[PDB]
Amino acid sequence: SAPILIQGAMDVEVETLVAALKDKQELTVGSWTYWQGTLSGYPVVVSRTEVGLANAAAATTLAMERFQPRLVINQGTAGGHDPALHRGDIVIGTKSFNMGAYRSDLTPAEQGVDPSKWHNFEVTMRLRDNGKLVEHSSFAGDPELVGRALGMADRYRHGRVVPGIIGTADEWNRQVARINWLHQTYQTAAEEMETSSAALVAEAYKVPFVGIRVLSNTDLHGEEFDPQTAIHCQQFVIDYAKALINGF
Amino acid sequence: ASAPILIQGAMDVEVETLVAALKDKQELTVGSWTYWQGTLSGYPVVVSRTEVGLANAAAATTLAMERFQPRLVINQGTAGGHDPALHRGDIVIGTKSFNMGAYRSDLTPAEQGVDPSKWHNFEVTMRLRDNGKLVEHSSFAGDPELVGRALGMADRYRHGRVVPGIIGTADEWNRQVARINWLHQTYQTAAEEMETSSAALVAEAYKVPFVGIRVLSNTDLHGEEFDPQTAIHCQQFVIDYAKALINGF
Ligand SMILES: Nc1ncnc2[nH]cnc12
Ligand SMILES: Nc1ncnc2[nH]cnc12
Repeated sequence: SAPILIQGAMDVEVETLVAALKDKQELTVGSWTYWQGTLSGYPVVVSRTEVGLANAAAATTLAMERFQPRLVINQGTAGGHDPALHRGDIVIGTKSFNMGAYRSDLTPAEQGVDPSKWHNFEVTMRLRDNGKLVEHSSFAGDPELVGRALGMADRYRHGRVVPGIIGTADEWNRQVARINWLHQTYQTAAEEMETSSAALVAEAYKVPFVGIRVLSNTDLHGEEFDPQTAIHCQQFVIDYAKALINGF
Repeated sequence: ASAPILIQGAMDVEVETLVAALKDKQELTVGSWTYWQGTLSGYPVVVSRTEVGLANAAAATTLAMERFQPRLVINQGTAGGHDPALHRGDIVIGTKSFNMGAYRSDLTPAEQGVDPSKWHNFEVTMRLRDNGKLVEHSSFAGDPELVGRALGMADRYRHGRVVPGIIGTADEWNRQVARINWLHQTYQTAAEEMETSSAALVAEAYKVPFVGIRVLSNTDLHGEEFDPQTAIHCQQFVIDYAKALINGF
């Protein structure tokens, strides 16, 4: 009877999920609200995480302690990094990673600032397991959960559903050259602000995880933020969760 | 039962001195996060090894809130200097901490390249809700009485100055001196590290008094490389500080 945990950061990313729940009970602890109910008769907890890595990790940890979920779906909006993708396309996270983690080598003031020399700082994703250090350069989406979403692609009617790499950072990048550099360096499909942080906590608790993100925008094609994409993503995720539940 | 003081450090070298000071210990690990529960001066204290970076700090802090319901949080450890006035061994008491790594930029076309001086602090990363209502934060103030106590104890620290300052938290280790200088000039940072504002965010959400206490382990402004002994010195000061709080309980 362990629930599916479904996450979104902002109100617009969870209200459709919350409306789908039957026999809802609301719980707020600290800054974080949860709605506990059922989908297709099976326990589901919807979590509004608030925004960014710290909020995502807090909200995920709190859900682990309170609800002991059997799997986590983290979803919401993202900005395009891959020029092949457009607003409305959905990325299923084959992996996510902390794209905002940076270490740089020593340079004197005279040499100025060059972000192209910065390195991904992997210690930010390092964990312990039974007390022993375990390195991580990314967090893989549970590959069966990833495959299921890809297999359901034709059920989403507002864009393509594709596998891709989710770059998580406390960032909203609109310098197109920076987006291009991040894509060329890390092969990112899209950027957002929670996935790898929630994924880190799910790895620590050994709970299967998948990130599902709709492109709400992409500056690679002059496509500005469309809030309706967040609703469409939740509709797909409800369908996805119901399919999982049909198999439980 | 008395609510414990929670004391945090990210790495082994930042907690082993704290752990050795506790009496009647037990050690609890959940997920990736270890806690040592014991007493200092007969009062309950929990020492937390948070692991490194903002996500880990927030998870470790949240888990401690749920398991232990602490009465206050001291987040401590090492940091890299941003203020040229400061040297390795100096301790910064966090008048405020903030998410220095949070970046938002206005639209620029590819031909204009990349310009980090145009990346502005992205405050939504510190926004919270209080009883369901959105509350903006551009930083988290250290509890001002906790901050004041640490400053009042400055001359009990045997290995450097104790100064108030702004702690810049990011998933970063900056060694481009021009970048350090820019961050200092833009945000008035004393030092940079990787946990404080994230732990502070969680403490604010739970309305638990918080203070960040950081020793400079290094600063590229003075060619001072990392010295692990600073972490031990910081823990010694924090033990003295915690015992003073306990004397008042
Ligand atoms: N471009 C973008 N960057 C970061 N977070 C986002 N959420 C939606 N679009 C985003
Ligand atoms: N310069 C530095 N930057 C980030 N974290 C640190 N921890 C110790 N020194 C540091």
